[PDB]
Amino acid sequence: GEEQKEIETLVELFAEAFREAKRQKKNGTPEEWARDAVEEAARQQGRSRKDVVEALTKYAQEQGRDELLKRLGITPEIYKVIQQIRKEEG
Amino acid sequence: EQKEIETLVELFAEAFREAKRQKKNGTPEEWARDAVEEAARQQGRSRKDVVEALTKYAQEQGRDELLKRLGITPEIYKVIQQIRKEEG
Repeated sequence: GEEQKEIETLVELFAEAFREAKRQKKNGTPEEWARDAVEEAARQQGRSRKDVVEALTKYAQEQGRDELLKRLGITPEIYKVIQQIRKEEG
Repeated sequence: EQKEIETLVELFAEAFREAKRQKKNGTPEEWARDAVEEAARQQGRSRKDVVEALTKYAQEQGRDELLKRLGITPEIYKVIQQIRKEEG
């Protein structure tokens, strides 16, 4: 519905800004990038920062946590270690 | 095939929780490596079979399902929820 569309737009703007913040500030932290991205997506759509994390939370619950993570380009550390062991063994 | 992978994931998951209890100040990498060797020892199998079964389970069932069993929340989602707490 229209609510799904509003969520998708905020999620996409946040994921675009997060990937861009990671690119521009490579030595930053995931928290730094997420905070920049929330600020950025909020000013684009003309929404609050609360509205941004609201949508990200709704997206995670309705689509899955891994779905949001795929759009951010994030592999959880535990899988990074599983792939490293996989490479070590193989 | 399905039963073989779900049982390996079970062993790895409880070995991970166990390692996290025995090494509470350890890192996630130390726990995962302990659990891979643990599950391999329990079933008399190789380390490569364990992480392959993990990767296959994660691909068919999703990434966050294995993490739910580990009791691990990705760092980025702890960040999001921290911001949501602040905006509240």
